[PDB]
Amino acid sequence: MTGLTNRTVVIDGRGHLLGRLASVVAKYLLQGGKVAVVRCEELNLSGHFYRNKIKFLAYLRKRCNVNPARGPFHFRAPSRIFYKAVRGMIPHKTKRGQAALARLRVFDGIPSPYDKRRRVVVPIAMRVLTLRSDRKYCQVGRLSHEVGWHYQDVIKSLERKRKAKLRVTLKHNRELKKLTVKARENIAKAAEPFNKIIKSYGYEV
Amino acid sequence: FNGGVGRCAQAKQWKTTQGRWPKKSAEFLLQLLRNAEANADCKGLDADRLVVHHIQVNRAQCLRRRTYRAHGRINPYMSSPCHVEVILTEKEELVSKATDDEPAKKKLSKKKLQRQKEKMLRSE
Amino acid sequence: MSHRKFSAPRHGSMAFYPKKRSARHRGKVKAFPKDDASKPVHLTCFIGYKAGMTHIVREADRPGSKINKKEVVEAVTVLETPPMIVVGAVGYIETPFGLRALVNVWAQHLSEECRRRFYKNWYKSKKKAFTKASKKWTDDLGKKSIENDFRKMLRYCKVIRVIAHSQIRLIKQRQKKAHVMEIQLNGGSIEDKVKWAREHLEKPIQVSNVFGQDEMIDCVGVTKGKGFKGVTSRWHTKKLPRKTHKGLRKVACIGAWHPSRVSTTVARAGQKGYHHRTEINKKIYRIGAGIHTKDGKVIKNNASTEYDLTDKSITPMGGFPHYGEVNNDFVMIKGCCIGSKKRIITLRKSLLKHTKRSALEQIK
RNA sequence: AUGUCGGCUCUUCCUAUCAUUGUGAAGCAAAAUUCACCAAGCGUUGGAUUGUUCACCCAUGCAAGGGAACGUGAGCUGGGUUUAGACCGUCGUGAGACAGGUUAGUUUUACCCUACUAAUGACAAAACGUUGUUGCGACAGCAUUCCUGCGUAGUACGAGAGGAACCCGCAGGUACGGACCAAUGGCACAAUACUUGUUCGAGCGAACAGUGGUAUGACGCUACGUCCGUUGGAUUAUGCCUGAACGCCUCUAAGGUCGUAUCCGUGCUGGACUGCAAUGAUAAAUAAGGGGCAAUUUGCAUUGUAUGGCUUCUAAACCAUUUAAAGUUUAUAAUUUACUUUAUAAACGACAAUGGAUGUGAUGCCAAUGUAAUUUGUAACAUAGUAAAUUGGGAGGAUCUUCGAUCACCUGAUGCCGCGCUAGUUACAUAUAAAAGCAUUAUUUAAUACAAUGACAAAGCCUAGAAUCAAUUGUAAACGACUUUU
RNA sequence: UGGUAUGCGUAGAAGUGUUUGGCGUAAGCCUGCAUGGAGCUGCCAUUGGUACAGAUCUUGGUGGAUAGUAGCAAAUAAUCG
RNA sequence: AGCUGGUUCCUUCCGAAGUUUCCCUCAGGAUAGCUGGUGCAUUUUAAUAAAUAAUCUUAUCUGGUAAAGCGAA
Repeated sequence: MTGLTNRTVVIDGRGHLLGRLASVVAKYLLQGGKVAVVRCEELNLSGHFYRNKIKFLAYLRKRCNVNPARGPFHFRAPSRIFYKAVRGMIPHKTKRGQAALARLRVFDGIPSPYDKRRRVVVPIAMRVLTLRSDRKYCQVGRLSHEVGWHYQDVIKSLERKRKAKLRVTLKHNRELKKLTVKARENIAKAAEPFNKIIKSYGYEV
Repeated sequence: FNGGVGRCAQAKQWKTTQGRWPKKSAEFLLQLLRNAEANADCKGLDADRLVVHHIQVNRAQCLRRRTYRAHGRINPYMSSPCHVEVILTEKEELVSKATDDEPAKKKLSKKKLQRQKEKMLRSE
Repeated sequence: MSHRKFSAPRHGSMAFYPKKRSARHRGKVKAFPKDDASKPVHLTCFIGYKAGMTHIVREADRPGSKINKKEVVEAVTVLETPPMIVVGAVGYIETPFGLRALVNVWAQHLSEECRRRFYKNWYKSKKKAFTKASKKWTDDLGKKSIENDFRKMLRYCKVIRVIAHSQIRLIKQRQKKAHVMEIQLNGGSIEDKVKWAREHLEKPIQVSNVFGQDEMIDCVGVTKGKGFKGVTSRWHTKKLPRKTHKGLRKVACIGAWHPSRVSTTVARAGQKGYHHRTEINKKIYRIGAGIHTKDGKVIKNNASTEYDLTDKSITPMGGFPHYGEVNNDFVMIKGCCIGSKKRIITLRKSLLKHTKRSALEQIK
């Protein structure tokens, strides 16, 4: 909320490339922009489904033999995979970096109060713009389930439930928006306090 | 002086796992408490309101023995005497006290207080 | 670099380590046979107590085994399963972090051994748990609390479990500490699961409803705890030959100068026993009726086969050793169950449909 | 001063895969074996001799693959090598040598640190205390193995000789792992008996022979005893569709299907020490007060906000997607639960535009008709036109979230404080403002506004726990602890 | 140590503890404050047993290990009182 | 004891060599070379060049490597 600019930027993880998004977000956290990233299952990473699957499998091979519980956390969730990507790009070994990680929140499948919130696009992160035509790409949530993410099934139901609440709110919003524009338009010409400011603005709104 | 003191359930009152009952030490502290109480009666200090406010135990000069050990080694076996110190006090009523505030004169400062009060409406 | 030269089998499977002493005697299921819509609205599990082990004889059938028409004599376990009282209902929502209980709703009257659990000092305790929650039932009811809570559970909660409570007083174990478990209702329709639970408040559910003779059950216990023990007993490492300077029962070799590293995988002295373990595919010999008494004083024919005729009961002469009056509803299980004398073991429905024809045999 | 070699013991990995899985080759007919692949998940042994790795043999099993940390001497052994005794061959005048044979020859220290194995656990953090109960599952480890008999079988296949012990299906065992003590077996209660020697006057019953011996031998432990060890997806190898490059054709270029003892989950095991959820009681008892709702409300205080009203701010909010001709829409005609589906006409034709704001329920910085480190107060006109309050009932919502015994919506009823009124144009009056300062930024503010926190004495509501220690159980254990208890 | 400041001094010397203040790139210096009790220093020349962190240094003292970890366990070993 | 270990305050300025030779020399010296210090004599290379030192270029010599040769020794 209260920020240098907005302390909460809800970012749509849909059609963002994973490292492109992670790097721009890392900058924003260091700048104090405190961002929340939602729908990390809709997050994409370039390189075929299969190519990603094998890349991600290579780390679980990495295992601290003596006590593997000291050893590398192979974070299943797409939200936590996003989180690992950002965390590596930040100096997380410093106390400054701890502050910056705390500024970051990462959710798969947009919950709580974030759904009546607008998911902002970061256009550098956009896969469709940056990625070349006819290049096969992976979706992170597909990759996640292969490496053992339990909750692929779970989020898909929770997302559908959310989409449905998000549908009814949209429908009423569009109905309301019609009736707001007519209520300006009909009073506008009928004296002049709307003719004065709109046409002295006269730009293109 | 935690180790290798094993463990006693009865120190969970004091929130710490490791307790011991070190009987000889507790007896000498007892004697010196009774000395101080005896001294307290002489001064005519109120018995009920005695609280211990200081104990300080510091190390006294070692007495030296030496035990004789395998492979013609001699290595010291030493006793630890103590300097024990105790102070008893009467329970005092809540002492407050007060300090100043050497503040403002100036150019925006005279105009701070005086304008903000005088010709300014103070909403409830 | 000398090899092992003779490739050997690694003493002790890594999949039960790191062997630390069990927190909760009330075995926590790791797993339940889902809720496959259509089917009963019955509790997956019961809490039973070890009464011990009896020994038994039956004729063994399996097509084409040569154990055919010949009798086989089999080790046995005898579990005291006295009718569990349903005292509550919890409903859980799947969130992307995990299953979160929203709501626990409670039976008006919680009966002393159900309260005993909540207290480690009973004689100094005023017994005031759950006075104010039972006072929900005085006021308005579901229009301020009870049915509003239950409704919330209907609305979302994808999995509903029932808080069920052991009648320990029926067992002459001096415990009195009846044990709390949450047991998943497999029941078709979420709405029906809560409703059967509301009804089941302060009501007993007998062993017979959930389970059947020659059903596949998993028995889940904490194991026998038996001290700080030696490396040789624990990991089943070969006892170093007697020529050994200063202590024959070790593991010789942790390993190797490089890496400068004790591996976990090396047999060490640390806890052998006190471990939660689930072993699966234990068949029911008998579900035994404790029954009792019209004017003619029964406990008659609990150890009875159609072939024995000789009355009495499953109780061995001189009541089961450490345990042992054993007056009750029983599940007689095919012979070696996880858990010591006097221990809590939870008896469970088999996760999956065993086509493994040794069970589905209806054995007599 | 970095503890030789082997063998004992114990570890994990690697393949360049012998076996096992799934597969492609074969001058593979069957059987069988050979070659090559994904694959180290799972096996790779018991002995004779040698100090021996190596080697050489014997026996079984479908199969007895090869390597890395010169692994491994406060682990052993000290056998070979490699000391001081010793013998012999050779050589040497001799002493003495021999990397030539032979024989006897002290293996020292962990209680530190770490790691690890097990064992206790505090504080604070507080996306809302305490304590108890109940749970989740992050994350880490991960395991079942192989054969044989029956069966496919005297069949397929073969000219014959033979010949799939071949998946469905069935039973058993092996190797590994984990349990469990009922039976059976093992141990000794120094239990009971017997027995010897001695002692108690004899006797009974014992004592002493450091558990006297012997037979039996329970609560209990434990074997050689017995019981138990899940199931899918992803997809490799690979076989394939459709189909161009190359009119054609083709498993591949695009798109698409099945597919491993693999991998990863299910499962199995530790349980994020405090990562988090749910719920209960929530004290102390009255001569007392204590806590609680305190989100509160008051003097007053602390702290953040905006910092010169405010020179701010926003948990409504541009979809639902394959996606680079991919595409955002409107309307007419149909269609739908779905900006879904169909035909016609257009349209922002990844332009410039657009990306801040349509502030998209049209915010703000407005209200304020003097907009402010005062608040403006008070008059008219006509147009557009505003609303303040309370209670009941019926249904609905909650994914780490600032109060799930909470907050809505709708519908009906009750009355009447008229409390506010705003914008436009226009009247009347005025404090701030004249902050001295001509250099006004400099040490750079706060009346006020909003949000949180506080608590001195006092005030306005509600309610009357347990934990731990002692003592106690044995299901537990070195000690804490665990589990039971009054 | 020769000379000197008609040096300082029991009205507190030297010594020493010291978030006193300051000087010098530094070697190091002065001062304050507290403690102290009997003697002492600056400058110019003059002589050296002349400045320490070490030398498996020497000698004395003291820690962590560890108020307790090794242990204080062979010959049973007491015990009523 | 040619060996090992250690050698006691600071700052400023300049600042090496592991090479030569001989040596029972080769874990070391002497010796030459490199190093500093002390200075001295003169500055047209000095105090208010028609004298050089040493690097290009030029002019004037040398050489048997690269390449080439083997139908040249």
